[PDB]
Amino acid sequence: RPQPDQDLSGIVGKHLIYTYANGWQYELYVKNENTIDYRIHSGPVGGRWVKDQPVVIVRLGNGMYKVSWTEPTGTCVSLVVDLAERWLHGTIFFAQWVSQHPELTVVFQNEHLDEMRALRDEGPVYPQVVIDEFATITFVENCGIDNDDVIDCAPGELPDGYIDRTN
Amino acid sequence: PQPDQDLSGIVGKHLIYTYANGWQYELYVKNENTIDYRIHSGPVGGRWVKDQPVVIVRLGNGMYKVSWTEPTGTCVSLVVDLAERWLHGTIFFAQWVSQHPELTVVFQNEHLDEMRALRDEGPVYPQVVIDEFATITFVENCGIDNDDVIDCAPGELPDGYIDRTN
Repeated sequence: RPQPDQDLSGIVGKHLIYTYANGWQYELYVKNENTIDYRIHSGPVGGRWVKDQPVVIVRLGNGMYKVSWTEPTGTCVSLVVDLAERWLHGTIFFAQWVSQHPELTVVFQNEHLDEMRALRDEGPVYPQVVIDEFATITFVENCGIDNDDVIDCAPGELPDGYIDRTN
Repeated sequence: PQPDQDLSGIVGKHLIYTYANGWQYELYVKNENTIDYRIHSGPVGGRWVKDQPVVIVRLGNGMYKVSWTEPTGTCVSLVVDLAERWLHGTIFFAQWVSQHPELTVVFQNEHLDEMRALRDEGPVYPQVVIDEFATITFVENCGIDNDDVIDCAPGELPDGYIDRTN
């Protein structure tokens, strides 16, 4: 009864666009074994985007990966990504203050890390608000490792049909 | 093409598992959205919980995700593979739990207010994150809403209970 092989070559370099069952459109790029960039297009935190988010990735089975991390806002995330079947499951544990004021996290976070930690330390943190939703993966491409051009602007500054592309 | 969300393959399941760091945990899926659990070893060995609200989804054949938050502020997301007898755990705990794990070693149901006081006191940040694979050493079906599966402290169990295999 072996635990699955931990080769991550099937996930690193992957760039995906996905729509949660509640309509929220998210974007992910797996920069390397332990780093992602992401960009949020709609829902309460549409406009939020992040580079060089440290992440822990494990392989669950064929084309199936788990991606988990914590954010400077205090938010915790664990994703299950099925590339083969083109779906994803997201658990987002956000702090109470992020639930109350999602607008305050709508930034290029890399230019505002101190502000995020100030809002986090101010709270309130508890109780945490939990989102569990399935998403459809509408788009997948391979952009290779450590490519800083994949996610390099606010979602508002992209062409209008960028988020709507399919394969 | 998202997977069918029939949870009958996970509800009623009772499992004992050992993380790669040797920590022995025990889980009972009481119903679609509730677990009891009992921790036997590692920093919070002695801790046990009844009627933990939980969100469960089916990922594939014999593969389930179980996620919840605790009155301590701890967040948990498990991937359970019953077919291949392994489990992957992500545990996000507050700085104060990392510093004083002994303070969470209780029958939590009799100490909910104390846990929330310790949580609101902090410190909270940075969070400490555990990602570990576990081997599932034992599985049985105990059916739905069975309050007898996990009804005492791990210290009060028969000596061979956590060592059984199948």
